[PDB]
Amino acid sequence: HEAIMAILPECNGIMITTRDHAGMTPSGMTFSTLAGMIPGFMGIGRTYIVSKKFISADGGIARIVWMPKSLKDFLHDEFVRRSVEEGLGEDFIDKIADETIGTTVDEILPYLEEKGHPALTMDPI
Amino acid sequence: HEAIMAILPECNGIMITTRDHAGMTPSGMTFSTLAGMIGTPGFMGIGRTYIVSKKFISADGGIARIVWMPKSLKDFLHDEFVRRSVEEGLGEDFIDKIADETIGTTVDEILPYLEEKGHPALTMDPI
Repeated sequence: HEAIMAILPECNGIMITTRDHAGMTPSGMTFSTLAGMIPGFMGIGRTYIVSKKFISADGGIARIVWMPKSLKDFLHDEFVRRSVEEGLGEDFIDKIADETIGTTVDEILPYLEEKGHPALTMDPI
Repeated sequence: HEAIMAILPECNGIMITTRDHAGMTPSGMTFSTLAGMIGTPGFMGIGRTYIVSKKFISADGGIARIVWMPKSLKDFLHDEFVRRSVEEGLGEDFIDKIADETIGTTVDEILPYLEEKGHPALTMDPI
């Protein structure tokens, strides 16, 4: 798998990481530890994130609270368009934390709270 | 439940936290968040004195798996826990090889401490 999603229940959202990102993630694990493990975790294609159908019952992209920065750049223009389609705004992608904000829940929560990230007040995940 | 255990795959070990401890834990969750979930695999609600029983997760290696607990749980269990350490071949000072919130509340913060101290979970078989 190219990418792995993990639920972050404290953020009411998900994180995603990729095979090329060697860094720690807010799940407490690297892509590699996540890959070894695979229930709240799922292997996916990178392009699945910007598909119409992406975790729709959970609110789709509005649930995403962290991705590596290189995943943001890869998806950038599609992701901005989808944000606009879903009513989230062109700048939703900057509401999503990444490794420049931090790699742990402790470090990203305040950012997410400060940016008003919609996951924080959506139905529980 | 008095306490919740959670697996920390990256440390090859478990953490435990308690009903009364408000802080973030290296699972990326607080106790209430953890409680809300197990009302899940890799999480288990337990009594605190289970930790010092003879059978404490024996197939997983018992107390040797624990890499993080809050300082207040260490104080509550201290004498019992030190005695069990000695019985398990881990030394009286095992308890100080375990991280707590003075060392960090995240995997990133505790890993180098556990590595510096030679915490045995890191070299045991996979959890």
